Amino acid sequence: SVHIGAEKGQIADTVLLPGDPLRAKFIAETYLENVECYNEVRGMYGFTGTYKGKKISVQGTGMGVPSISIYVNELIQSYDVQNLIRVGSCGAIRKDVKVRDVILAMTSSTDSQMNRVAFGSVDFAPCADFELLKNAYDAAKDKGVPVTVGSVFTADQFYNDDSQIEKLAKYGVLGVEMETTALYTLAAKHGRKALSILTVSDHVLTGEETTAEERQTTFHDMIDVALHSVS
Amino acid sequence: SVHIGAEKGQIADTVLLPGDPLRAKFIAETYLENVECYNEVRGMYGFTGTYKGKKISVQGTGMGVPSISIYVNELIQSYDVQNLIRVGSCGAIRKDVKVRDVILAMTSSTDSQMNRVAFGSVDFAPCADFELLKNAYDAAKDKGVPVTVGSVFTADQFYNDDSQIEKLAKYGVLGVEMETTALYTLAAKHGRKALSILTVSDHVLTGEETTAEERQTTFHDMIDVALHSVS
Amino acid sequence: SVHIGAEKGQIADTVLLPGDPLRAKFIAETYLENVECYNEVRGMYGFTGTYKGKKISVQGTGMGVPSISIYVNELIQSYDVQNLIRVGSCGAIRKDVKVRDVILAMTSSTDSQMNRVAFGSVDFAPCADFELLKNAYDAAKDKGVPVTVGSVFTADQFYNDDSQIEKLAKYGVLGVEMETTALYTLAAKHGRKALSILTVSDHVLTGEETTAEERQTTFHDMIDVALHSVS
Amino acid sequence: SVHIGAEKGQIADTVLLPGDPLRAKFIAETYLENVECYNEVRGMYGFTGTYKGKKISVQGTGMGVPSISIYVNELIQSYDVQNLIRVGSCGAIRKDVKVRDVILAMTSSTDSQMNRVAFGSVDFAPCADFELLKNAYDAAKDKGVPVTVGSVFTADQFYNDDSQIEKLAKYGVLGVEMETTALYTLAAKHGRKALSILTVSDHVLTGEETTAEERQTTFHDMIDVALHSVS
Amino acid sequence: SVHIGAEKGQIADTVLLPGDPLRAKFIAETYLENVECYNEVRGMYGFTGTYKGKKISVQGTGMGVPSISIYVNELIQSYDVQNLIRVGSCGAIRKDVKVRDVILAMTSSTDSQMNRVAFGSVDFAPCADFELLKNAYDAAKDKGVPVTVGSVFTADQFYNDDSQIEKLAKYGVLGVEMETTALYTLAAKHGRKALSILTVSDHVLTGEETTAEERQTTFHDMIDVALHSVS
Amino acid sequence: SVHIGAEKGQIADTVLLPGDPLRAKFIAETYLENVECYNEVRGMYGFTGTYKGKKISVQGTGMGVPSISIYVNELIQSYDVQNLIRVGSCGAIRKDVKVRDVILAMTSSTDSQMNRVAFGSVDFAPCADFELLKNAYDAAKDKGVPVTVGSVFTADQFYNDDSQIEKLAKYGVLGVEMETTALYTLAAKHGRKALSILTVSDHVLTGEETTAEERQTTFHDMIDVALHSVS
Ligand SMILES: Nc1ncnc2[nH]cnc12
Ligand SMILES: Nc1ncnc2[nH]cnc12
Ligand SMILES: Nc1ncnc2[nH]cnc12
Ligand SMILES: Nc1ncnc2[nH]cnc12
Ligand SMILES: Nc1ncnc2[nH]cnc12
Ligand SMILES: Nc1ncnc2[nH]cnc12
Repeated sequence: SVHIGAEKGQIADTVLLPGDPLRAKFIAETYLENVECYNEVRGMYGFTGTYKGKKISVQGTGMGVPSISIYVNELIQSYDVQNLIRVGSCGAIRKDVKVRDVILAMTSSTDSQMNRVAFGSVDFAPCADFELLKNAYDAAKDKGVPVTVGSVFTADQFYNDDSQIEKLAKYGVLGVEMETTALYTLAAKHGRKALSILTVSDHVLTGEETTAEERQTTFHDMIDVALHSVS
Repeated sequence: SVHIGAEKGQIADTVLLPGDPLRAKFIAETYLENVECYNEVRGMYGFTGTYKGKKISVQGTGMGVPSISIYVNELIQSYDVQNLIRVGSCGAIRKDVKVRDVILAMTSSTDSQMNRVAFGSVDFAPCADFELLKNAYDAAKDKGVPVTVGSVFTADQFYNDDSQIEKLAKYGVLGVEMETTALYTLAAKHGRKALSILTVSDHVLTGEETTAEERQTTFHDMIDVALHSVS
Repeated sequence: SVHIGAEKGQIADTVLLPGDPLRAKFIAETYLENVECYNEVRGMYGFTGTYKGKKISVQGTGMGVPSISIYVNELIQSYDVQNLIRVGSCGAIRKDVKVRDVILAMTSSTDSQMNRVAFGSVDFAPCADFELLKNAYDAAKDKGVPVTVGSVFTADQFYNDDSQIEKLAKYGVLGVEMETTALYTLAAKHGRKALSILTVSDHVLTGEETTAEERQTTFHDMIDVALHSVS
Repeated sequence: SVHIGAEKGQIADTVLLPGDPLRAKFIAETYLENVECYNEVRGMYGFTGTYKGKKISVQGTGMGVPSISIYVNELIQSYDVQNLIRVGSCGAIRKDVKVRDVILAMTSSTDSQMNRVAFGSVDFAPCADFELLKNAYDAAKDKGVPVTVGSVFTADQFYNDDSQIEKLAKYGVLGVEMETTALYTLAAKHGRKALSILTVSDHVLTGEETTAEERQTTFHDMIDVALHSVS
Repeated sequence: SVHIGAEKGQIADTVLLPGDPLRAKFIAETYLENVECYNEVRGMYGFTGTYKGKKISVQGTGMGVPSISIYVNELIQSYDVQNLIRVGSCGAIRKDVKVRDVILAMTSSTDSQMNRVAFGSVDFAPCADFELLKNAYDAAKDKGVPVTVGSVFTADQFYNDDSQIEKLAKYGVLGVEMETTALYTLAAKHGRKALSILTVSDHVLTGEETTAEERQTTFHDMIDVALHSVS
Repeated sequence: SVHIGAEKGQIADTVLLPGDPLRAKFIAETYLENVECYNEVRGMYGFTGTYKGKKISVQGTGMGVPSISIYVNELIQSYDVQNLIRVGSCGAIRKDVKVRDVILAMTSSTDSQMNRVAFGSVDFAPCADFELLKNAYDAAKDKGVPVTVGSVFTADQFYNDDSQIEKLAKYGVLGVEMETTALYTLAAKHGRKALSILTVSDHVLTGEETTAEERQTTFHDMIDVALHSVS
């Protein structure tokens, strides 16, 4: 693997995928034990540790379909990763997505061309692994963590003069981020299991920025849900 | 409503949507009491009855995005229908998909241009109402009905020399049908709840067909699950 | 054939194709003799009878490219049908299309993706069989039935928020319907002969709905023209 | 008119449109009396004369959609030309298309993006003026000139490694040329009457070429038919 | 070669490509010696002569991607031409392109479908031969001829209701013409060397037409630069 | 600037843009004096120092169009950066491309949809600032550093089953990377100067890899050339 400098067995079967390598660090150091950093290439830190005994990895993906695709492919093809769970944030684009909501994406729209490259005239609809999603949902409900299940939009252009998010909101899409289409497509293509869990970093359409206290409570809830999404 | 010859009231808040108006007839007569036909326009029959103190309607949609779009639109816009649940068949495209599996579609791919017409360069991924999906799942588990949750492909062309079934199957898609993309897109667009439940009518790739005994059994399973999808 | 429950030789070489299976019934019972219903699958009635001795069939197609494609393919591949003539209605989109005009389509624009699925970057222009069209034209002129020859638009979305009919009208397109692209494409692909004859059910752009007396006179004229379109 | 150096009046209401300005010269000198050259801009010659008390013009168009679009636009917009009739050659792509057949194009497919640029997700099918087509047909029958009526393909690329000639031929398309789509689109757009009449210059697939004797004969046939297309 | 009536060795290794065959004449007669016309087909004159001893050809291309593609392909495939240099004009679309500027195109945007025909979802960016461009630049600078190096837009529709030139200007595109994409694509595809040199015939966006004195001085400068662009 | 944690002033007018923030670190520490880190957000390090009385900055971009677009946008919009110069690696796709060649990109192709999203039916060709390209060329020649000038391909997918590398190579494209299209598009759009300088990290087709010795040598060459691109 060209972008991960790790050996056999150093990466667990289950990998959390924050976008930010500094969040991978924070997650590993805060939630796991027996932490080893297995990757330093390009500063895209990957870590491996244990949670209640179980080997878990946490790997930064960087931003956008192309960056996450690199890491997901190597993780899957060279380290045989079976469960891939994005933990990151999105801009909410609907009023009924609350700042405290943990979002589970069932599927993801995109303006990436990756699927049209593969399918031409077909619209490929990526799809979360249902078992992972059902576990994550039940984990939230059992504790009373508020959870919303729906779809997201995977954007190529964080800054997009030709954005269609008002239309997307109207069709029921919950928020915008920059990875999920890739995660879900590449995972299912190789018989692996994918899910994205998201918290709300802002409300793109109305203006309202969240507060530090909100984001950090929900981030905690997200990770806790994640740590229970594999049975 | 150009294609439904019914007056408001006559159609329930929850509508089952088989492709075949003769299946709509079957479902109503077999599962409901106090059954009335509210539509004969174009032979596309619809019926209303009760199932245990709940008014339910059953409406033939015809085959294909354009045909289902017509009925769904008019049900939504003219009759204020809130829950819309496709009950139909698909051609299975994966071996791991069994002839007894009731399929619950989370999303669907398509070669229909309906969404590119609306979104251009965006791949829009339609999305089941999770609430309906989860109830249908829990109902199937309660009875021990086997169930598979994943994605389907909505085809414009039952006979397609340029089909990409093999690529879709390699990407995890469970089966082929002709309605789901439109159902989920139109329902979400108007804040309504949609779910597709499908039985296996054949295995597309292996050619292997499914007996009558298996079909009727799974059909029964699908309807009974469907009648349990609204909370 | 999965959607037509008929045996060998039960379907004639020449088939009329109304969209509405109840119009197939009306046509068969009103214009033909020795009528047998050969199909009841999905309520999509097909009939076979004689007109001045000659075996003629009439088969409902349902609405939209996908539905008609199913029936045209089975009719052609399993029953060896040689002449396929759509008889239905359209919404007129030009002022000079009069309520009494029988429209013969030379070709058809579309927002269906079926041809882009097959041809990619090519715009496939479907084309009527000229011999059938010339016969239908001469039949109308010999009696003095008013006839207009031009093109139509084959729409996927009867309800389309992104319709381009004002632009299409300007380019000379006569009306909107939901079948012709399919009929013409599939027919010529298999060396068979296709034509669509259309009457005006309304004027989409200006508002004016026709009258029952108009539609029924012109419908009669359409069928009469059809019954003379095969030499 | 940037590319036609003529003053209003000088160009007839009916214009023949060969690709080759030297053919335009030939046609004028051979078939018309009182012949004047009205344009030398860019060597793209045009001529006006009379044929039996009717003023007719003959204008070279050059090769390809962009070139013909230039001349057609300026003829329509600057000189109020009402009838525009391409007389040219095509590469035959079906065996059933004979070296002696005069081809009358009802419509044309294309890999030109000219219509997608205007219509996006709509496949626009251009359409001959039926009145002209029918007169040309009746004129050919009167003389016993063999004639084929159907569709052609308008190519941007005479030499195309990515050609789809075989698929087009299987779909009934008669031959390849480089003008028709633009002629018919632009003429219909401005309420003008267009027709393309084509001779066979070669058989594209079988490689088999057409003698001079056959070419000149069919050419004669095409011009004589053309001079009979306006009522 | 179907469109060039020339024998072996009659065409030089270096060919200038004006759009206008009458400019090919003017160029050959004005700048070269020992001039022979090798082509008269379709009036698209090609000439061959000497400049300070060196064999140079000048060949009219006609207008648009399809026309120039024909000539470039034949020149390359049948006459083994190695250096192809377009000399023509463009409409300037940016204020800082002055009437006296000789434009050298590094690359070219287009609304032609030729590259999408070949590459589908890929945007192919055509590219000038750097050696030819560097020579042409140095030739201009050594004499003090003002030169601007950037990109152009290769248009299919000289008359385009759907033009995007305001957007293109904003992205830095210098001017509009109708050939360069073709020249550059076809050349590099066959390992040959391409460049387009352009003068400003007008300012498309602001209105200002140049003067005859301007155009003719700059045209001279263009040809002089061209005659030094091959080492 | 959501992703750069710097205050105005801190970032130079000229910025080098490696993909790897650890390369950004290397470049700064090795080539500049008085080095300060101005950004640690997301581990995407940036640095400013001086090289011979000139303030220069070095900013990691991450991998892929979406990631570089983020940093480039914020550098342009929030820090008024005028010169932006990618220094990175590519997979060579032509044998004539040597392991020692420093590549200067004139333009780039892409399978990113970023430009179709903005332009629809137009293929937008991005363009290096010639002034920067020419200085980089002249600097390389001065030292005798081998250099190749041509086009690259910007890929969304490092691992792409549907790659068209062979076709691109046949069309003259020099190598594959993941940034250039966005750099050149965004820089030109805001009147800024962009150039990409690339070293060969591998030969994509022949599989043949490049030693450390060769890599470090060419890397040195690239940086030294880069530091000479602003006049
Ligand atoms: N525009 C945007 N795109 C992607 N992720 C985001 N998070 C917040 N705003 C975003
Ligand atoms: N094999 C098949 N192909 C397409 N649509 C279908 N619906 C059911 N079976 C199908
Ligand atoms: N919008 C429409 N689409 C198709 N057929 C029609 N007939 C009348 N209106 C129509
Ligand atoms: N073979 C051919 N290919 C493309 N255009 C043509 N025009 C005439 N013959 C042709
Ligand atoms: N619109 C245009 N297209 C191409 N070349 C041109 N030269 C001047 N105006 C032009
Ligand atoms: N082989 C390759 N494919 C894609 N992007 C690359 N960047 C560097 N090498 C590459």
